Amino acid sequence: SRVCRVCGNSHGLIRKYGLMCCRQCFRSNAKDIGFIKYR
Amino acid sequence: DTQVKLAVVVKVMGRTGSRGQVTQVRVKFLDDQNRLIMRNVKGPVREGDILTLLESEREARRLR
Amino acid sequence: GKQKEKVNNAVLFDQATYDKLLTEVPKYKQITPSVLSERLRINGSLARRAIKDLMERGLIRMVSIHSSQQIFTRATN
Amino acid sequence: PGGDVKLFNRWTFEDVQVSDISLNDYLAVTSMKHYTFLPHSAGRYSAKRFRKAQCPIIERLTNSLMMHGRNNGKKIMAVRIIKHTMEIIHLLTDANPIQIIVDAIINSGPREDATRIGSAGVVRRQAVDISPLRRVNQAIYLLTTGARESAFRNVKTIAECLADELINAAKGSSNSYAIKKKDEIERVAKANR
Amino acid sequence: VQHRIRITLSSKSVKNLEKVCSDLVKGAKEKQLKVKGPVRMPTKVLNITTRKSPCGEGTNTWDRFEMRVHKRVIDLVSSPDVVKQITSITIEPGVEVEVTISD
Amino acid sequence: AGEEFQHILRVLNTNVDGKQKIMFALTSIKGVGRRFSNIVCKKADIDMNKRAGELSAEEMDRLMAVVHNPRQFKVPDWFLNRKKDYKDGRFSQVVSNAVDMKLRDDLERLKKIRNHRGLRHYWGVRVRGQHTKTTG
Amino acid sequence: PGTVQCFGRKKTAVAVAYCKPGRGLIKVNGAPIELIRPEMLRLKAFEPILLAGRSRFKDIDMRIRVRGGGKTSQIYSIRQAIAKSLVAYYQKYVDEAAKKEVKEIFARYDRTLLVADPRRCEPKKFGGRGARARFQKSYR
Amino acid sequence: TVKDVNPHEFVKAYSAHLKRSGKMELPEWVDIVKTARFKELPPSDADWYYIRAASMARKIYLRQGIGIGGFQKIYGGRQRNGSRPPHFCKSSGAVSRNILQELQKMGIIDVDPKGGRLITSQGRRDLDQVAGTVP
RNA sequence: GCCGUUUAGGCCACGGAAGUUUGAGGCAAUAACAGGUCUGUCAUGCCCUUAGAUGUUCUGGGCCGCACGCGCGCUACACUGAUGUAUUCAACGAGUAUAUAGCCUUGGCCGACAGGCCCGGGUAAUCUUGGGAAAUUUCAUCGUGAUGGGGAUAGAUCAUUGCAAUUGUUGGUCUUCAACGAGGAAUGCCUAGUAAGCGCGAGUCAUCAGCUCGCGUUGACUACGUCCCUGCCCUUUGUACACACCG
Ligand SMILES: [Mg+2]
Ligand SMILES: [Mg+2]
Ligand SMILES: [Mg+2]
Ligand SMILES: [Mg+2]
Ligand SMILES: [Mg+2]
Ligand SMILES: [Mg+2]
Ligand SMILES: [Mg+2]
Ligand SMILES: [Mg+2]
Ligand SMILES: [Mg+2]
Ligand SMILES: [Mg+2]
Ligand SMILES: [Mg+2]
Ligand SMILES: [Mg+2]
Ligand SMILES: [Mg+2]
Ligand SMILES: [Zn+2]
Repeated sequence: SRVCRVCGNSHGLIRKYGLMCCRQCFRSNAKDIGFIKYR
Repeated sequence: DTQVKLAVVVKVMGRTGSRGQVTQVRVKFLDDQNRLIMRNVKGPVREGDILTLLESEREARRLR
Repeated sequence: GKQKEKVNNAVLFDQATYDKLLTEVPKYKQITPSVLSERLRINGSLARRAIKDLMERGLIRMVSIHSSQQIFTRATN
Repeated sequence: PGGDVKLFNRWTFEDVQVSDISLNDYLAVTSMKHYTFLPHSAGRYSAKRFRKAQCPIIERLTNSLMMHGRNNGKKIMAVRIIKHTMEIIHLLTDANPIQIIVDAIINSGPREDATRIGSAGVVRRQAVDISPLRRVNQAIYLLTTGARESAFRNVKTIAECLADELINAAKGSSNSYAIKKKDEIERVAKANR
Repeated sequence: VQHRIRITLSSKSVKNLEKVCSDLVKGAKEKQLKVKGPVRMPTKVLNITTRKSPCGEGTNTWDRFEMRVHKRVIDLVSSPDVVKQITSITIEPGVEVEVTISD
Repeated sequence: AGEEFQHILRVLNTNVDGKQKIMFALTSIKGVGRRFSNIVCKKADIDMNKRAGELSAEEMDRLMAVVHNPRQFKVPDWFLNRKKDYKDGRFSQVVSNAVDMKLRDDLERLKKIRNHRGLRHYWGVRVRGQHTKTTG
Repeated sequence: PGTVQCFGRKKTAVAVAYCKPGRGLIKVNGAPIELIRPEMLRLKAFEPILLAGRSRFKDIDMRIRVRGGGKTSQIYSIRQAIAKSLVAYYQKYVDEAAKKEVKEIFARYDRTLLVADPRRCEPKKFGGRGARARFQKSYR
Repeated sequence: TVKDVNPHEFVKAYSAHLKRSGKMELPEWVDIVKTARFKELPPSDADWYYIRAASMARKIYLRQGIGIGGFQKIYGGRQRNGSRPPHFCKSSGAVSRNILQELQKMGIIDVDPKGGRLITSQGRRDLDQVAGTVP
């Protein structure tokens, strides 16, 4: 009973820091949120 | 009866052997500081090192 | 070396190591250790590790204690 | 060489003489640069070639005691074994325990070996000389392994397995793992000359 | 009359935040206020590692996203209007100001 | 010196090796572990730096009392191994050959039960939910 | 005015050796230096002292507070803290050319009683559970 | 005083002191307990209870504000779980709490404001007096 | 400083924190593969079904089943050790109104462990936590014995999570004490804070970490090379190959 706020997927979900994104929709929106891939 | 004879590596020639595991060197006999013959050393060896040699007649050839 | 299996066989506490033998077993190289005695004599430990104290209270030798239970032995003087 | 500095603060480095001038260059014992209180130094050896020839030799012995996984890196334990070991050596020999080890390094290092070289276009093992630094490296290796194997599943302690090993090796008796492994290497190498 | 007013600054941007930080300091230094700052706080670094693939195939390869967060503090011995009289300069994009009245 | 020294002790039909140390010779009984062996020695008040073939006949008597009768020497309820039994309801500390029985007696129940854990033992396959593809 | 606060570093062990012009005290977090608790790696802490001398310390006292690292790294740390703190005191309070003798005692023995190791824990990278080690590879 | 003396040999002295310093009470669960979840056997030594006291009478001497949920950590250790990897394990608090109770009744330590357990004015004396009585 | 068309550059040496681009990572060309992903995406053509549904929803079961073969691993086969004392040194991260204390949880008390009851601190360099980590270091006990190594298997009971624990969620207590004596043919990773050892944090998460991603702690042996095996780049050469030598 926890899905992605973007797509509604039940798997690979990231609750860390309260994003509630799946591991794929996050990667799609990662830079927009402001997670810079410094390394 | 061979007598263990000492020599000194004057210089280093190459790294022979299939895997390169053999440094070829020129040795300087201490009893007679005139005999410069090729020998084949295993292990890290620079000039100024002293090789113990059981025999001496066994002489390495060029690019042996 | 059944030398914890031998700790109560009456030979031991009668004399076996009260100079019955262990005059000698240091004298192989004159102060051979508590553990060389422990295996240069085929008998091993803990009949010995009790007597490592016993000969010490008897004032025949001087001894050490440390980490691995390394312990030492001396003959005379 | 000058300096009254001693290992564990008990054993003098002067009055140790290394006979074979062949590897007198790589026994880091004799010169006053090599004297150290403890065989434990975090020196950046292995950084360059031949640099580990400068490591004090009692440390090189110590470094090799830490093998087979359950001993890797446990250097305080390894050095503590060394202290007990030299207690035992002077206990059994009443000579300079430093002399014993360096004589045990010098007697148990193979002077020859067989390597697969190819002359004329066909390869096979052929007889070769051994450089002094690998000889020291090999002399250490044989002693430590032999002491290791005997102590395993033995009531005897490692410190004293090491001690018997070094005493027998410095004498040169055919009683040490190092001695028998040395002579089988020479005999093979002699045959394939 | 003379209180303990603390201004707290957070942002995702090193350069941008020290623009505001120094301006506030030089803002009040021109008023000769008791300005005790900036106390520089350990940078927080939010982190996410995610598998690069959408299908779990190929050499498993990981990308470490992260976010730096910088924490700055200024002390002013001043009034609730002197603090606001100063802190009215153009706050640069995104920088967080949360002035509160300390103890 | 153990002038009468015994090499075996036969306690509770188990042939206890007398040249072991007490607490580590008593564990040879089926039902006495190292923990419970220790506490028996404490309550019987017997020196541990002793080899069991050196130990006296009276001392064995006290040891056997407290193991057959643990609840009367204030042994707390939680050292025992038949806690809250199903037949009588009592709290007992089973010993050498009664262990061999009650195990099947438990098994015999569940086999008559038609329990899953009974038919699991009956088939011989693993009983506790461990996977059973390529192990065991 | 004799007061110097000189540090030494190893991996994470940082030691700060505050000094005053006293008689002989050397205390690590208040505890005597003669008691630090690798008793095999005790000569390493004592190493600066047997290098220079108890005499060189006859007018100074040492309080060497430590934090971080491990056990071995700290002993290599206190070594520099003691060794460096002496020359900084000598540089500032005794003579500049009476410390040139002291330095060459420390430097001819070991070069790392004045200058730290830059060596640090290389980061872990994925595809394996070490800095260099990689997960075991299987083909069939 | 306390820091000039070996933190080991000294506690032997203080373990011989709480024997013969009169006496106190002592649990009727003392000789069974393993002192931790992860231990294999109860403490070997008979007079371990005072050694645990003596070892833990220096804790408050050399610190301040230690509760029972922290005293458990101080004596915990590694735990081997057989098949599964070993971890850290926190020891038991019944032993730790009671040692405090006894030394509380005896005037070496007291309960502490701001939370914890704090050393007494006069208990500091004996931990420094017996400290002087060590080689 | 020697070497070199004395060019570009090479080896070394004092100095220096540092002389493999100082270390390690991020990014990373053209052309492709019928590589994987329609089961991440109300991204998606075509086809199938569309109320007696391949839609949704609920109950229960299964994905976990066990003759067997395989891969990554954990724990070991002990004395360089097991246990029981005493002693004590990190770093990276983490705390969604979490409801009437609530996620991280200090301190008090009850309790043998497990776990409770109580007063609270912290939306955090402020409280948890300066994260009192383990290996280690000491001191004893064991004594070459499938032993007190090892901890599979199983019996009895207790407590916690949750709406629910059965095909044991897990954590306790007692008891049970298996294989394993360093592993054949084969084969992996690895060149200095590295390998190896040790533990910690985070993801998942109500509960479960033998996993993965990070962190620190102790800390080496060996090599400073070659093209021999496996492959890669460039040139020359031969081809009856072009889905290209698996031709
Ligand atoms: Mg042994
Ligand atoms: Mg382990
Ligand atoms: Mg680079
Ligand atoms: Mg897709
Ligand atoms: Mg599955
Ligand atoms: Mg994998
Ligand atoms: Mg065990
Ligand atoms: Mg231990
Ligand atoms: Mg976890
Ligand atoms: Mg290369
Ligand atoms: Mg042709
Ligand atoms: Mg064609
Ligand atoms: Mg063909
Ligand atoms: Zn999504």
